[PDB]
Amino acid sequence: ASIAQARKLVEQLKMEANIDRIKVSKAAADLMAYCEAHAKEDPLLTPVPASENPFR
Amino acid sequence: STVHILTRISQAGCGVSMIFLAFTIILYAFLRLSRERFKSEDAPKIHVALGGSLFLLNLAFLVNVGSGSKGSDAACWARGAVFHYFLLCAFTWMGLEAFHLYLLAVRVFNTYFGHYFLKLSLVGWGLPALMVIGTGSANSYGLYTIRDRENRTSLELCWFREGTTMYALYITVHGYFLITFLFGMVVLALVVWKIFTLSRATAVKERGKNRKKVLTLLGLSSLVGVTWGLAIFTPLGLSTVYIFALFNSLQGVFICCWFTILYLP
Amino acid sequence: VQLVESGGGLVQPGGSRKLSCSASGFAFSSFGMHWVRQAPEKGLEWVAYISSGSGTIYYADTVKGRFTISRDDPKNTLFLQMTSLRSEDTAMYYCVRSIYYYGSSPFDFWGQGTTLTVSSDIVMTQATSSVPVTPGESVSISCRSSKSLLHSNGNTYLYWFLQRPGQSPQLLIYRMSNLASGVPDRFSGSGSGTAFTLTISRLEAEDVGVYYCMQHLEYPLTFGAGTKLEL
Amino acid sequence: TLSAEERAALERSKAIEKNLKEDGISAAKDVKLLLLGADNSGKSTIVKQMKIITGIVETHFTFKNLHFRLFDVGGQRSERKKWIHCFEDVTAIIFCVDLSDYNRMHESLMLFDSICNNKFFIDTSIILFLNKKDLFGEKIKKSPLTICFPEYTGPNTYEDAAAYIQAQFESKNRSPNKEIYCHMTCATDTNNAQVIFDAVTDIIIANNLRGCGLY
Amino acid sequence: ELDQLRQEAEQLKNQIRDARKACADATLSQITNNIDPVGRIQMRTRRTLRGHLAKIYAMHWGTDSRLLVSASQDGKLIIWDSYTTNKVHAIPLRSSWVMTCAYAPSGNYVACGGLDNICSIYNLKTREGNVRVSRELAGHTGYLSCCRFLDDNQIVTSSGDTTCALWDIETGQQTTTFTGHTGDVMSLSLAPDTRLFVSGACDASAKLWDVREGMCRQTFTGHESDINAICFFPNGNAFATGSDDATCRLFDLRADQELMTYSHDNIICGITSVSFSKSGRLLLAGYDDFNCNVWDALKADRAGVLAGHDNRVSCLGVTDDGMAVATGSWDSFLKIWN
Ligand SMILES: CC(C)CCC[C@@H](C)[C@H]1CC[C@H]2[C@@H]3CC=C4C[C@@H](OC(=O)CCC(=O)O)CC[C@]4(C)[C@H]3CC[C@]12C
Ligand SMILES: CC(C)CCC[C@@H](C)[C@H]1CC[C@H]2[C@@H]3CC=C4C[C@@H](O)CC[C@]4(C)[C@H]3CC[C@]12C
Ligand SMILES: CC(C)CCC[C@@H](C)[C@H]1CC[C@H]2[C@@H]3CC=C4C[C@@H](O)CC[C@]4(C)[C@H]3CC[C@]12C
Ligand SMILES: C[C@]12CCC(=O)C=C1CC[C@@H]1[C@@H]2[C@@H](O)C[C@@]2(C)[C@H]1CC[C@]2(O)C(=O)CO
Ligand SMILES: CCCCCCCCCCCCCCCC(=O)O
Ligand SMILES: CCCCCCCCCCCCCCCC(=O)O
Ligand SMILES: *C(=O)CCCCCCCCCCCCCCC
Repeated sequence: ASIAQARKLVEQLKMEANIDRIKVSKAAADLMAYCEAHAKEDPLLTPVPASENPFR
Repeated sequence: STVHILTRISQAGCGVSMIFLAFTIILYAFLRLSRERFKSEDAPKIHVALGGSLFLLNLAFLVNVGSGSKGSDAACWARGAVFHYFLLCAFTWMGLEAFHLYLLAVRVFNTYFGHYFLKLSLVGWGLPALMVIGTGSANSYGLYTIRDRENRTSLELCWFREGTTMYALYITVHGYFLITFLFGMVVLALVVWKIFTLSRATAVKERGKNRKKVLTLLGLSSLVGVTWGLAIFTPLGLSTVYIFALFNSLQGVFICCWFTILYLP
Repeated sequence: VQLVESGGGLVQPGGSRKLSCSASGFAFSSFGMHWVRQAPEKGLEWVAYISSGSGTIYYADTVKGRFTISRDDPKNTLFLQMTSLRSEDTAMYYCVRSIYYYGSSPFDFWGQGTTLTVSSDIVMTQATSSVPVTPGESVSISCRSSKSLLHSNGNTYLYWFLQRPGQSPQLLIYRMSNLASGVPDRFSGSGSGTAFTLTISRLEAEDVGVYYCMQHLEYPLTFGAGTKLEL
Repeated sequence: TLSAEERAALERSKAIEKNLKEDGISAAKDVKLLLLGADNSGKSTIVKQMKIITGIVETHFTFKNLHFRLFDVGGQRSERKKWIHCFEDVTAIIFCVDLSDYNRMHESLMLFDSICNNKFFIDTSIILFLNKKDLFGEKIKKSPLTICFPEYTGPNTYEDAAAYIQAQFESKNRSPNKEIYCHMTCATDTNNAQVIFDAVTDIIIANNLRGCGLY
Repeated sequence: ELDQLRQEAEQLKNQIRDARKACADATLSQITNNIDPVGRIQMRTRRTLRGHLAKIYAMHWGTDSRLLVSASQDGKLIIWDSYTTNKVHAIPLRSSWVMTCAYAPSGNYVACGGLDNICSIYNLKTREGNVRVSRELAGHTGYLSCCRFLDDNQIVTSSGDTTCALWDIETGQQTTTFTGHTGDVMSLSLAPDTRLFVSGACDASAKLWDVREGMCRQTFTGHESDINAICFFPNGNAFATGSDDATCRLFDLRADQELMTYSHDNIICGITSVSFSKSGRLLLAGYDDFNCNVWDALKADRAGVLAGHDNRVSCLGVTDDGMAVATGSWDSFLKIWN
C-alpha cells in the first residue's frame, strides 16, 4: 500500500536530520568576511572609472 | 468698430484653441521620447498630425486677421495661399482619419502596409500642395472684403479675390470639403453596415457590444461634419462669429482631452 | 565542405574567360567569398571579395575594372568574369570562404585551384626565404608589418597559412594567436604590433611547406613573401 | 565598426535584423486561439478540416485566406497558474462543453469560472461551443435536467433546458470588455469554421474600436 | 498503523526544528549592524538590445562576459554581442513556447526548453556555417523550467513534473533523476564548483542535491508561496530564493536555516528573478511591478532601483566578471545596466 511512501520519507528525514551544523554567528561572520575581503573587484558595489568599463 | 469686434473675437477663439493643440503636440513629443511603444503606432501619429494641421490653420488665420489689408499685393498672395493650404490640409487629414477607420473596422484583416505613415503623410501634406499650386497658378488669391448688408466692409482678409465670377473658391474649398465629407460618410455607412450584419451572425443579436460603440462614433462624426459644413457655408459677420469662436475652442479642447485620456495610463 | 573550380586552360591575351566555383556541403549563402591567385612560382595575391548577400564588393587595384565577381546563391556558385587578360594573369586561382561574426575563423577553407595560362597598402615582410630543418627541433618564423596591425578594439589581425607541396593552403592561426580548428597544438602564434612570430615547437613531418603571413586590417589584403621549410 | 571584420560583422547583424522583421510581419497575420474544456467534450473535432500537424498540440486550419492556429493545452497535467501567461495574448478562448454528460457538467462549470476571471484573461473574449446537442435532446426525456441542476424550475424540454444551461455558463462573466459568443454544434450536421470566423471578426473589431477611445 | 510512521516522521521534524533553534544564537542583521551601509546605487542603462517581437522569458550570459542568449515567445533564440549590440546568431526554434535557455560555459552549445517537455541542444561551432540542433533530450512529463550546463556533455534540467534530472548529452539518457519535490520545480542553480545544486519548487521549499550520488542532503522551508527564482552565493555556502509573496530570503547550507529576509511594505508583487554581485554584497531582484530593486545583502536595506522597463521583468543576470547587469522583460527589450 502507501507504506513505502512514508517509509522512504522517514528514511530521508532520518538521513537529513543527523548532519553537523555550525552556529549562525559563525556563518554570518564567514559571509561578512567574504563580502568585505572581495569588495576590491566588484564593479557594481564600487564603480570603476569611465575608462575601464566596456559599456560606457 | 465692427472690425474691432471681429478681430478680437476671432483672435480669442484661435488663441484659446492653439493653446490646447500645442499642448497636444507637446504631450505627443513627451510620450514618444519617454515610452518605447510609441515609436511604432500610427493612430497617435495621425491624430497628432491632424492636431498640428489645425494648430497651423489657427496660426495662419491669426496672421491674416491681424495683418489684413496692409502691405503690397504680393503680400496677400502668400498669406491667402498659406491659409488655403492649411485649410485643405485639415480637410485631407479628416479624410485620412476616416480611411484609417476603414482599415480598422471594415477591412479587418491583413492591414499591414510598408511605410504606412509615410504614404499617408505624402497624400495628406502633398495633395493640398498640388491643389494650391493649381489654384495659385491662375492667380486666384488676393483681398477678400467680407461686406455687411450695410454695403460697407466689416472684415478684410487675404483670400480668394473678388473676380465677379468665383469658381476657384467653390471648386477648391466647398467642393473639396464636400468630397471629403461624402468619403467620411461612405466609410461610416460601410462600418455600420458591417457591424449590423455581423451581430446578426455571431448570435449576439441585440445585446452586442459594438452596436453601441458604432452608433456613438457615428453621432460624433456627424456632429463634426455638420459643424465644419455650417462653418464653411455661412457668411461671417458681427453675428455668427461667436458661434465660430465656440466651435474653434471646442475643436481644440475635444482633441486635447481625447489625446490625453487615450494615451495616458 | 567542398569547393571545386572550373574554367582553366589557355587564353590569348586581350581575350576573356569566366571562372566558376561550385560550393557543396555548407550554408554557402551565409559566407563571404574571395578569389586568391598564385603566380607560377610566387606567393599568394588577393584578387576580389564579395560579401554575403552581395552587399559590398572589393577588388585589388591591379584587376579593378577588368574583373567582375558575383555569386548565384540558389545554385551555390561563385563567378569571376575576367576581361582584357594580360600576360601577368597566368596564375592558379583559389576560392576561399569567410564568415564574419564575433569569434569566427575567416579564410578557413580553400578551394582546389584552376590553373589559367595566358599566352597605401600595408606591406608584410617575410624577412627570411628558406629554413633547413630536421624533424624534432623547434623552429620559428618571423613576419613584419609596415603599419601597426593592432586595432584599437584590441585585436591584431594577422593570419598564418601553410601550403604543403602541391595542395591548397590551409589556415593555421587567426588574429595572431588563435589556433584554427583541426590544427595540432604544436603551432603557436606570438608577437606584438609590427612584429610577429610563429613557433613550430616539436616539429614533425607533414610540416614541410611555405608559410605566408596575411593581414586583414583593411582592404586590399596583402600576403607575405613566403618562408619555406625543407629537409 | 571601424575594422574590416567589424564592418562585415555589422553587415551580418543588419541581415539578421531584416530577417527578424520579415518573420515578424509574416507571423502577425495569424489568428491564435486557445482550446479549453474538460476532457471528453469534443475539443478535438470541432472544425473537421483541422490538420493537427506530451505538451501543447498546435493545429493550423485555414479559412478564407486566413490562418487559424489552435492550441490544445489539455493533457499538460501541471499547475495551470504557472504556464498560462504564455497564452496571455491569444485572440479568443474557444471552450467546448458536452451537453450529453451530466457528470462532467460542474467540472466544466468550475473550469469556465476559473479561466473566465483569470487576471491575464480579464479582457479576452470566449467562444463557447455546446457540443453534442442531439444526444442531449434525445436523453433529456429520460434523465431530466434535475439530477445535474437541482435548481431547475422551467418546463423540462430541450429548448428551455439548453437556454438555462447557456445562461448559467454566461452568468460567470462578471467583467466588461468580454463577450461570450455561444453556439450549439451537433457534430454531425454542422460546419462551424464560419462561426469562429464571425466571432473573431467581431472580437478584433471591438479591440480596434476600443483602441480609438470608444468604450 | 501508518500513523506510527507519521508520528515518527513528525518527531524527526521536531528534532530537526529544535536543532535549528539550538544552533541559532544570533542574527546576520544584529552582527552586521556595525558595518557601514552602501550608499545609494545609481546604475544607468548602457545598452538596449532590441529585435525580439514578443515577450522575453530567459537570458543567460556566457563565461566570456560579452555574449548572451535571449529566448523569446516569437520562437527565436538570438545570441547578442553586448559590447556592440550586434546579433551574432538568430536561431529559429521548433516550438515557440520556451521558458528557459542556457549558454554552455565553453561557449560551444546553447540549450532551450519549454512547454514541449523537451530540452534541445544547439551546436554553434558547426563546420558548415549554420547552427544545427545537436540533440533533443525527451524524458520529461512536464514543461521545463530551467536547464544548466555542467560540461559540454552534462546538462541538468528541472521540470514541472516535480523532478530534476541529469542528462548525458552524447548518449541522451538520464544518468540520474533527483526526485523528492511535491510541486512543480521552477528553478535551479549550480554551485560555483558544479558539485551541488539547489532547486526551488511550487511547494514553497528548496532542496540541496548532490550531483554524483543523487540524494537530497538538506531541505529549507521559509516561504509561504511558490519559489520562482534561486541563486547561489559566490562562495557557494549560501543561496537566496525569491518567491510570489514579495519576499527574498538568504539561507546558508552550514547553519541549515535562514539568515535574513529582504521585504518591504510597498512591495506586493512577487519576485521573478534574483542574482548576486561579483563579491556578494548586493542582491538584485526583478519584480512583477516592472522594477528591479537592488538590495544590501548584509543589511536588508534597499539600496537602488533599476526602473526602466514597461512590463514585468522576466530574467536577470549579473556578468561573470561582475561588470554589467542585463535584465530582459515582457516588453521585448533587454537592457545592460552598470
Ligand atoms: C489631379 C490631382 C493631383 C488634383 C489636381 C488639382 C489641380 C491640378 C486642379 C484640380 C481642381 C482645379 C481647379 C478648379 C477650377 C479652377 C477655377 C479657375 O478660375 C476661373 O476663373 C474658372 C473660370 C471658368 O471655369 O469659367 C482657375 C483654375 C482652377 C482653380 C483649377 C485649378 C487647377 C485645379 C486645382
Ligand atoms: C503654399 C505651398 C505652395 C507652399 C507651402 C509651404 C509650407 C507652408 C508647407 C509646404 C510643406 C509643408 C510641410 C511638409 C512637411 C512637414 C513635416 C511634418 O512633420 C509637419 C508638417 C510640415 C512641416 C508641413 C508644414 C507646412 C509646409 C511647410
Ligand atoms: C512645397 C514642395 C517642396 C512640396 C512639398 C511636399 C511635402 C509637404 C510632402 C511631400 C513628401 C512628404 C513627406 C514624405 C515623408 C515623410 C517622412 C515621414 O516620417 C513624416 C512625413 C513626411 C515628412 C512627409 C511630409 C510631407 C511631405 C514632405
Ligand atoms: C475663411 C472663411 C471661409 C469662407 C468664408 O465665407 C468666410 C470665412 C472667414 C472666416 C473663416 C471661414 C472658414 O474658412 C472657417 C474659419 C476659417 C472661419 C473663421 C474660423 C474658421 O473656422 C477657422 O479658422 C478654422 O479653424
Ligand atoms: C509647438 C508647435 C508645434 C507646431 C506644429 C507643426 C505641425 C505638427 C505636425 C506634427 C507631425 C507629427 C508626425 C509624427 C512624428 C513623425 O514624423 O514620425
Ligand atoms: C480628400 C480625402 C482624401 C482621402 C484619401 C484616402 C486614401 C489615402 C491613401 C494613402 C494610404 C495608402 C496606404 C496603403 C496603400 C498601398 O500600399 O497600396
Ligand atoms: C481611430 O484610429 C480613428 C477613430 C475616428 C475615425 C474617424 C471617423 C470618421 C471621421 C470623418 C468626419 C467627416 C469628414 C469631415 C471633413 C470636413
